[PDB]
Amino acid sequence: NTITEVLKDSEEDYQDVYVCENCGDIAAQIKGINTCLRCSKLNLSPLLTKIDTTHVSKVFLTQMNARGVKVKLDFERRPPSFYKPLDKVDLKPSF
Amino acid sequence: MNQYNVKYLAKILCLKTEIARDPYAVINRNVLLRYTTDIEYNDLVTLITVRHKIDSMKTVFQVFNESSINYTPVDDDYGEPIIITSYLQKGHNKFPVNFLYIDVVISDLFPSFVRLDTTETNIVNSVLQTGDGKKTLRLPKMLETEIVVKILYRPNIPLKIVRFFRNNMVTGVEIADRSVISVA
Amino acid sequence: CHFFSKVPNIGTGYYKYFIDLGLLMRMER
Amino acid sequence: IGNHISALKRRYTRRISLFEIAGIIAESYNLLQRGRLPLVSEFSDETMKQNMLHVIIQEIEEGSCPIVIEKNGELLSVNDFDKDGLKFHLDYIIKIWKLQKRY
Amino acid sequence: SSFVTNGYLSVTLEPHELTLDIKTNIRNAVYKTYLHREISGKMAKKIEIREDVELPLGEIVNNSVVINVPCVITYAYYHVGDIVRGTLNIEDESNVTIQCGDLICKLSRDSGTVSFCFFRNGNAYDNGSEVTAVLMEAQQGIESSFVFLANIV
Ligand SMILES: [Zn+2]
Repeated sequence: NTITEVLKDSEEDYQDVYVCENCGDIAAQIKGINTCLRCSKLNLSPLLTKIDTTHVSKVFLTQMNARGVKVKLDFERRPPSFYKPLDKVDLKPSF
Repeated sequence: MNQYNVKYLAKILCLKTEIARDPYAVINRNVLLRYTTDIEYNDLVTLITVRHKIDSMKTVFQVFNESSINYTPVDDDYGEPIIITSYLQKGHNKFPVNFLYIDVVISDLFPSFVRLDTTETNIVNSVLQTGDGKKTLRLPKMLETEIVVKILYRPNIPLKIVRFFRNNMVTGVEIADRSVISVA
Repeated sequence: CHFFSKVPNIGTGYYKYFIDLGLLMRMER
Repeated sequence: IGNHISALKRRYTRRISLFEIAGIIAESYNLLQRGRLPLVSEFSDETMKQNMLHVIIQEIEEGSCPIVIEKNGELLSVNDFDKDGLKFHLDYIIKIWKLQKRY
Repeated sequence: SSFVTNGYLSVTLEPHELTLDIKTNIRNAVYKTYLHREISGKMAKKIEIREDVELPLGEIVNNSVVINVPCVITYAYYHVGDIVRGTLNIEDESNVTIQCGDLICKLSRDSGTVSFCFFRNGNAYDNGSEVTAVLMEAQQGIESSFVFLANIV
């Protein structure tokens, strides 16, 4: 946790940023509505998801896009989990 | 084949005899203390007789060059010819000249190894599971063409895992395992 | 993990943490 | 023979080290600092005059710590670990915290 | 034109909301993030919180908690060809729309004219008049409402 907090951007500089799960572009906000211009122009309705990353990461990815490399991110949707009682274990030796 | 490398091959054809007698025996230099060998050299066919000291049972191996093979079984034959090849090839009875430049079996670098039985294999497979569903870890790999695999061969027992008893400077001996991967 | 600002799978980060709200929801004002 | 090995490994899962208890305390402390409700017995206005680390330790000891940890494909609460190991690590932690003027 | 399903909705809570008012905060968040919003071409017109099943464990992510709330969802949607009726609304010379209970119909430019507002699609329609339309093409919804390119019936 310590190294994670050291390498991140300051908590006071957070803001809401949305990414398109289809093409990886950062979604624009027009008239208060989040929209992917590229995918909208192609008549698609992809999912937009919030991310919490550094500014330098966004710059690096955008430059890679400028060089022609497309970077697409997926997200984890693990099914819900439930806690169950467990039987007791001692672990001491027999003396 | 020449008059020297046959003497080196005779020692490998004592570990193979031991494995023929018992497929789960531990293989290393010390096995040689239980056998004697007789060699009759010839440029066309070499004859190697392996004899078990306590039982006095004989096994006869016929050794040919790759180019000219003229094999006919004799009394107490191993049942298959031994072939010396120019380059490494698949087959438990084919040995390249590269393996026979030196007396391989008695070198300090020769391993100590064994084949696992069904119970030990089940235990190993159980230990590798991560406990999260059916995910599992994987052992390090070794090629099917190593001399260890050639020595541990049986027609009706596939070989998937090999256990090694490593020399260890602080604990004496350490146990490790490898998985065998095929060669095309 | 560093590139995307995630917690590395090292030390305290080797495990995953959840919160069980069962006891909180069984309390009544 | 596989079931016996599985049972042995499930028992092995219950031992506790510094990393796990430190992570549990860190999560609980972050949540409490940012404003969750403490789950101690006899909760009252006198509870807010205590030290937060005292509250966290009390929650752990009386079995009302809300944090759950996933270790070897299982979900464990702090009280599912071996009791003696938890006492061992908590004693050490409390000593060094007292040296730091935290506890 | 609708169906009913059982499923989980994912929501995010802050630590200061893990108090005695936990159920109220969960309900408010669920309604705020799913009540009248069109997602994947469908809307959820009614959401029921089970209140009779075990709540799953919440996942801690940085400084927040993620919770899967079980619910019964009444999904509603529309397709091409449906006939609807709604109040006309003119804001400028280019933007003319029809507002319905939960649907917005957009009229193409090459359909009528705006003068004064009033609309002339072969008949005189006063700003705020009720008109019938038929959906033709789909788009992305805005401010919790369906959007469809439609022509006046
Ligand atoms: Zn897109």
